[PDB]
Amino acid sequence: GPVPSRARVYTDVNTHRPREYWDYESHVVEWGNQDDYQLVRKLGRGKYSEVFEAINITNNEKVVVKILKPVKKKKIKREIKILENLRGGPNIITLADIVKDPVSRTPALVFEHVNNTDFKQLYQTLTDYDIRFYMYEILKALDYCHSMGIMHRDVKPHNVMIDHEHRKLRLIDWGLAEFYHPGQEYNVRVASRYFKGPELLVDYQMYDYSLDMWSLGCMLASMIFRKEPFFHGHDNYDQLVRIAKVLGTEDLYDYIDKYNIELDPRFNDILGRHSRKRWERFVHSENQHLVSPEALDFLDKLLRYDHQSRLTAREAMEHPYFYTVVKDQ
Ligand SMILES: O=C(O)c1cc2cc3ccc4oc(C(=O)O)cc4c3cc2o1
Repeated sequence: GPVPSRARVYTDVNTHRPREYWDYESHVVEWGNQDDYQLVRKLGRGKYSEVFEAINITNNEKVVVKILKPVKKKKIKREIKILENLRGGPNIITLADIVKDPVSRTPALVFEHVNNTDFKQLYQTLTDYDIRFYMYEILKALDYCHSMGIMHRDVKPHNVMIDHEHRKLRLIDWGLAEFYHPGQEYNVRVASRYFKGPELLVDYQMYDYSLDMWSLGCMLASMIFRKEPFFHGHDNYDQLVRIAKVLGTEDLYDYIDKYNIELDPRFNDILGRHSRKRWERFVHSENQHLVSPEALDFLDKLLRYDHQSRLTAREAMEHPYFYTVVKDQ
């Protein structure tokens, strides 16, 4: 049996909320008017939805319509309930409406427009200052959702939408997000490969908000080092090997030993023996202007095998790395 684990913050947020807050299966969807929205341009198709630019004819404002289709039907009410719970929070995408699409016969979520950009397009060209600035903005979103008893579970550049002109950021795509209940076992098949925490990669199910902080660290490493992605696995197994080649195998074994986790024997022929590397290994003439002692220390404190040892969102906002960033107002 593995050793149990609990979040060290916001542990019992949901246990003290009304049933209707986290019992998303019981949620009753309020439907708006589908005729308010005219689709203009198809923007993307994910595994679980199609995304359209549209216009709201009631106000002639541009909007984004996400037509849900998921193979897991429960995710519908889960995403809706989460978005309604977090509506108005700092840097959280605002669900503006929910309509029944006439063609698909499924719910369509209507969001505020975030003109026009992630970020995976910009985040490799940002200045040092801008990296710090945007990291702090993402932290505001993550502390908010965590404090509300929700983990995002899919933090990656594509889910961070940035309007660089107004220096505005939104965390999007809450389709994988879940309510944190102490002791609950969760599905390890979440997040995108390069952003998956070691807990997912070693099949440890009792994870928490701290999963998002690993993903954030992967983002930070890619930005300051100009290496996209930072941990570049060819599959979920090689993903752990790539991590171990940086953080070392001794700390990995210490982590799995702490929680009495047994590695998939698949790793015996592939993991090898790796020392922990000093972060300076990844610094070179082309990224050095983005690296500082503060950045490296901050990164070191996010990219920890032990999910319990990582900085929380709040602690991360306290870090010296953010001292140079102008606080509003
Ligand atoms: O130009 C583009 O390709 C483009 C622009 C664009 C704007 C978006 C604004 C809000 C969103 O919320 C979600 C969500 O999944 O909640 C996805 C999106 C979303 C996806 C997008 O793709």
